Amino acid sequence: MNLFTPLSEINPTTTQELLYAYTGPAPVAYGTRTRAVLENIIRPYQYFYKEPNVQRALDIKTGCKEPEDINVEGPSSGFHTASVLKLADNFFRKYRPAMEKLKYWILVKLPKLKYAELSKGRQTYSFIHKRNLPAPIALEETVEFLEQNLRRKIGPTLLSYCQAIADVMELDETTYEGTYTIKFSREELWDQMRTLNTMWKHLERGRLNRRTIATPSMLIRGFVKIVEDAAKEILENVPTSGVPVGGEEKLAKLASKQTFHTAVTGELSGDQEKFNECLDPDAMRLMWTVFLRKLGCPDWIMELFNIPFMVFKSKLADMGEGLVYTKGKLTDRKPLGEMPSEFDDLVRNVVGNSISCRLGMFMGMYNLTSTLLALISIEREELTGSHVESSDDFIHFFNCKTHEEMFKQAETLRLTLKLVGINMSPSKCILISPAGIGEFNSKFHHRDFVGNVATELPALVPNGTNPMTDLAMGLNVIKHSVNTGQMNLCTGALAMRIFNHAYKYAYMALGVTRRTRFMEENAITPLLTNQGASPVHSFSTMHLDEVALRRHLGLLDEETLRRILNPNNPVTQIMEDYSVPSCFKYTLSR
Amino acid sequence: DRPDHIDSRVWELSETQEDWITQVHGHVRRVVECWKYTICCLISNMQYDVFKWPDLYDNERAVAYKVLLVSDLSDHSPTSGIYHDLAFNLEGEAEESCALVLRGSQLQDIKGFLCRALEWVVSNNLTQEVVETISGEAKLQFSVGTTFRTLLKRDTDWDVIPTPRVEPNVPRIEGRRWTQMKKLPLLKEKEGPPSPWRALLLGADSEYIVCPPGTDQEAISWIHSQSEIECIRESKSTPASVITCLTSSLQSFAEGNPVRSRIHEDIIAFGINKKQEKKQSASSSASGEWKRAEYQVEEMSLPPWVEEEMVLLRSDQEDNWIELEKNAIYTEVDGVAEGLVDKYIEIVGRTKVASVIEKWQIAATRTFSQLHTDRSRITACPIITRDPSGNCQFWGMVLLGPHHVKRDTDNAPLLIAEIMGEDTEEKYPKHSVFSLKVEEKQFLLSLKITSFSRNKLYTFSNIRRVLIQPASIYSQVVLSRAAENNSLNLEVNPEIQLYLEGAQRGMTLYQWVRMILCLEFLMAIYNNPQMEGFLANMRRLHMSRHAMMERRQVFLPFGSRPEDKVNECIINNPIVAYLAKGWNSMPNVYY
Amino acid sequence: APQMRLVYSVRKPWPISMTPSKEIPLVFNGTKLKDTRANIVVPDYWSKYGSQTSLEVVNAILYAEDLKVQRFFST
RNA sequence: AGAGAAAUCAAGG
RNA sequence: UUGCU
Repeated sequence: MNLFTPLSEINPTTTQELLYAYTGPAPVAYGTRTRAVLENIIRPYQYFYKEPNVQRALDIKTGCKEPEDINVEGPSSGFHTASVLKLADNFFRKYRPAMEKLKYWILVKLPKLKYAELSKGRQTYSFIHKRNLPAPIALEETVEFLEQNLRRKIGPTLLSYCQAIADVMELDETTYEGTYTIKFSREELWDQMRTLNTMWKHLERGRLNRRTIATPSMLIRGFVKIVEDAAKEILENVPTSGVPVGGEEKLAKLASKQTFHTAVTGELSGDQEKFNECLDPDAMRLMWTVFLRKLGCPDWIMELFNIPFMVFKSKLADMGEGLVYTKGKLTDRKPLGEMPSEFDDLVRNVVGNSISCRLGMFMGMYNLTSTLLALISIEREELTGSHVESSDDFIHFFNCKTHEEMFKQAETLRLTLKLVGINMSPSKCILISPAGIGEFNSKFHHRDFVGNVATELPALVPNGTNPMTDLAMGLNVIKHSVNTGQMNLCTGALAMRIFNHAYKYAYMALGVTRRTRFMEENAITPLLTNQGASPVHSFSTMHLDEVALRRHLGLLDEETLRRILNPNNPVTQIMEDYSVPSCFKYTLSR
Repeated sequence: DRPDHIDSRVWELSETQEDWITQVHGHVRRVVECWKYTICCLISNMQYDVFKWPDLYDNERAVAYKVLLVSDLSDHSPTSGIYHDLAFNLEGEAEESCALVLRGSQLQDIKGFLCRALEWVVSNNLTQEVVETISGEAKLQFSVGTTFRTLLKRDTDWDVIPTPRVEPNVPRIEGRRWTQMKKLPLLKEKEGPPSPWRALLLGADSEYIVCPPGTDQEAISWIHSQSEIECIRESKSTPASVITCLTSSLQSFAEGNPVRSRIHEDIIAFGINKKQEKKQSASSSASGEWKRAEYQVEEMSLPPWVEEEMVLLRSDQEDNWIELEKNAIYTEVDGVAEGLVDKYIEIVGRTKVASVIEKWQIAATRTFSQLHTDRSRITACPIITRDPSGNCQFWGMVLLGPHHVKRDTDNAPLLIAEIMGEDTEEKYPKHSVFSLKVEEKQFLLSLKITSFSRNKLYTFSNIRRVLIQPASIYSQVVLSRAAENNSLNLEVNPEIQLYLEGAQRGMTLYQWVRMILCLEFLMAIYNNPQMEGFLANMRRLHMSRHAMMERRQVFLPFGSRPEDKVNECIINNPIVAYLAKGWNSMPNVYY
Repeated sequence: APQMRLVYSVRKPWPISMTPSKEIPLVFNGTKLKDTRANIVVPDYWSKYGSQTSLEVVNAILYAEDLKVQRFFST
């Protein structure tokens, strides 16, 4: 580690990107997730009281507690209902113009949202086939389920889809009718909405232990999109959120104005422990109600926003395929209630292969809304500093007159987050008394230098579609890293060398291959990069197509250019591609 | 009063055109009307006529128009055949039909004016009011029935719309004082047997045999036909009988057959039917009661070979071993970028670690290429590189056993043969060492029985990406010197001050970059949950140290022990232990 | 992931899929080109022994892309 | 055997 | 069948 701590011409902040082992393979989770899922579920009941009392906490419906119940010395799941009303009220007067765009979004964009965007979600557990399917197929069967039971066509608007969800649960009995003709009652359909599909969070770096993420049912996914999109509208207009923009300019402005005269500054960098193991859905369901009520939204808007959180209060988390039990050298997987374990307090909450729990959250359900619950707690008279936060990651800049004033504000910041159910991680929060050093969302700050370090290295290999698309896609990825500061003048140039040399190898343009042997035998000179010719792109020409640029420099003559650009050739016939149609835009056989 | 974006001349023009006061919300409706007239003025700014106060008539096309503001452009329908209409959103955008009638001049003028009009409505909190004037009421578009309402309220103490009756107030809570980190924490050093080498390949000990130029088959045939193999050190993990597996694959590959049939020794080498044998053995000797599984990870100490691996990996070579095609140069910025990379390649190219990276690059690529199908036979994957003169360099061979992987994270049995320089029993306890004779030259051949997943092979198939991190550090040193000296010098070789063996001594930049790459390579090939957890929690301690150097003060919350988050990740990883000892060697207090 | 399969896919005997045609010979210089599905060589063969289009069509395809080239080289 | 790390692979038929 | 420094 002493090799990563220079003392001359370079500071340790510059070498923070040397503390990343992203070159090697990412960790992967193995086997059952039941222990991890149950550990996630049992934490908020352990943290609800100062002394661990899971049995009493399991009877709590709304996780509202008195101020004396909040654990100052440890994690404290649950919220204070009086604080949430006041803190959300404080968040309304401040950033009032910011929340005016939310009202415009509700009155204009919200009725115009299409439910077809639900097809771009992650893997969805089917309530029909009782197995995981991708989103677009899951949406298609869910919509047909709604149409047949409700005897009407569903409008393209997302509101119409959500209205159908509310209407179908009013039916006594529901059927699919394909062949399969499977049949649900109201309680069975209700259990499908409550069910959360837990799964391992694969390819996650920076952690010793594997966590789990949960996905919601496609029936409730329509309601979840509305509140998340509304939360995204607020976060893009409030300066205390680092989620929007994407270029991470929020920390840049704070770095520039950090210069203060004759003032005790301060920079607090830290994370939140058990961020998804302590938040209560009723906490941010009350926060949303306060926002809409004071904004003047109608009653049906209030009911629409509260439903997704009300379902989450009744969530049925799927434990998985069981806890591992060992007699000798053999292993067996058993459900929670079969034999005693460390999770015996939750046996009474087992409902089939799922388990019911009213407190706590999961990582991949409400990210943007959880950020809002953190931002409203910052809005107090005592907290006069600048705060930036993105989920369980925050930075706060103190600007006080005395050191004791900063410490009072630092503790007030810690306690005000505990009023909404958010606990600072004591071992992960560092306060630098002279402000000018801090980290936030893999952005290391030192005075005016804000170092952007990528959490994952861009893939320096061709995508795998065709040489023209792969070259354009690969260089665009390098261009993004340079633009965001994750790469610099030399690293970006080295990135092409690694990419170009790997791009040539994948298409048999390197060494002696069958493709290469043909060209030097039939006197076919390499004229394109995928053919083995010298790379024509440069550091300042990342955005230029190879075919067009080679024509300008004379690399591609007129004769070859006409052949490769023939629209009737038999070979072929950012997110999008600036690639001209040529004979090298072929499709690999399946 | 009149809004700023609304001109005074327009304000009094419409003052008497309609009974603004004798309406519902007359003030907002008046401003909306002034928007429409202002749009007409921007349309006819230089043809278009005016009837406002059909309301505008083009003379070039002899068409009458009537500007109407609509909340949603997609909700446009022909209002009337008497007069054509242009519909504009409150944000300033126009319908696709609007762009045809107008052009860039008028369209750009109308937008921006509607933007500041949208700013005015946001500022005065009238967003609902303009929409109720631009269009009709939105009525009720969502309702919750009685039965669904009852279900939603089973697990909460509030109604669908929460109305708690508590008085909004923020209570005062007694907190805990923040303490100052006066000294940097020390990391726990684990005790136990030294960690063995547990990477896929050998690393610094890797060597190669020079072969006459040719193809892979010719190189294998050259080695197989005139080599002598005899065991000098046998390990229980890798029985010496698996040498027949390698020689059979050497003979098959030399004859043009990378895939050969199973032999008897393949069962031990690749663990065929090991799943059933261990399951049968476990069930036969199973007695007692079922208990919750408790897995233990054995703690191991820092091995002595890590330091000597760093020294060997930094050693000089003869060839460059990093031959990446030079990119094009068109601008002055481009030329500087290529010069920095060219100089960086010279610094780290002629190093042992660069050659080892190439060996890992080739070995992972060849092994990965044979794991795209299901094969019940054994495939031989030679690790052969070629020097500029063309001579084949035989680093070793990887044998891929029967594989039927369904997921990319499943392990595939491998038998890896490598040429090595110096044998160390405690560094390679699971390796079997064989003495190899090739034309009066002694070589040492290692055999290990390993399983290694497809995903991990893919990541190491582009291990050349490890050069990125040391290049970034080297680039920022040169650019920092260029900025302070106001002139760029590609040949600058400054001295870097570091804490070495507990003492502060300067060291050359070129040498510092070389063994940054050596350390980064070791971290890459030993990356695991211990490595990921260690580095992630080490960054704040590294940040804390840098704060202490420049006299800044570090403060912590009540129950703050940042070293605990790092100590829990130090179990048995050698480089993690090596990185931990480097931190403890550094001073923990700054004055 | 398509990126984990490109190296294997390209090296298959017939990696590319092409519409059936007669202007591409089955064998050119001892290398079998077709059998639809063809081998990776075929794009290289077309760049030298293919049928040429009109020069006007070439400029039409490389018009939007050509503009961004002179824009870079004029500033 | 081994890979590995909180539980899996060492086919499944 | 087999050739990235």
